[PDB]
Amino acid sequence: QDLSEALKEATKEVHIRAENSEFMRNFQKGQVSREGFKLVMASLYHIYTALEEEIERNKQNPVYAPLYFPEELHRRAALEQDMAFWYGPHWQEAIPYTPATQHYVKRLHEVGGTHPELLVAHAYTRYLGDLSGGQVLKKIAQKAMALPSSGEGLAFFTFPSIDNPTKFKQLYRARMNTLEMTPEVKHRVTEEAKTAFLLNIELFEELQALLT
Ligand code: HEM
Repeated sequence: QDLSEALKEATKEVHIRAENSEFMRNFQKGQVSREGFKLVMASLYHIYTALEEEIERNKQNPVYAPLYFPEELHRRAALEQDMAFWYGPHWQEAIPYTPATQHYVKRLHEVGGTHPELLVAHAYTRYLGDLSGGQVLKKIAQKAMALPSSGEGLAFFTFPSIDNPTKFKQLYRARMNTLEMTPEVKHRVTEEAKTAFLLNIELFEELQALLT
């Protein structure tokens, strides 16, 4: 069984739970406000910063290298633009760093520094989602908060280097299938993907509570 199919199969159940989280459920209803949106994007800023730091650390490592797509996928730069938009010129010392966000970042550094063969699970979970449901969320956000079609405030959801998200995802899945695979690595990569999804769910549950 190809890794791409193993991952989709392994995370299909938890994905349902994730997309139905209270925060996401509200977001999908169009019920999303500046306060809540700023909290989640600031949290993603920290998460992608950690993820991409570990990707750079392991860019030449065979267990990840085939999936090294900084130009097409990396979100750090985009998130910095969004942080300046939502939090202003000095967003650096204004943005929050919640406990659940810190927990996610902690696991990312553990994986990147100690278990790099599992990094693919984290890139898969975040990037492929951004190119899927994230695109629907972008449209909901624009309508709900009156964000311009020009993109300001939603740079994170925009991929100027990817003409067709659907085609790119197919390319990415194919590339994941070229990674050196053994039963041990395949088993743990799918388990780590489940963990990645749980870290996201816990983040959303935390943000929803903070807003409430
Ligand atoms: C806001 C609720 C969400 C919606 C509407 C949604 C919807 C979708 C849709 C329609 C697909 C299928 C795309 C395809 O076949 O190419 C998809 C795939 C995916 N989503 Fe979500 N999603 C949501 C939340 C999430 C969350 C919270 C995560 C985890 C950070 C996530 C990660 C993924 C991943 C990793 C895939 C790719 C699965 C695969 O092809 O193997 N999604 N999502």
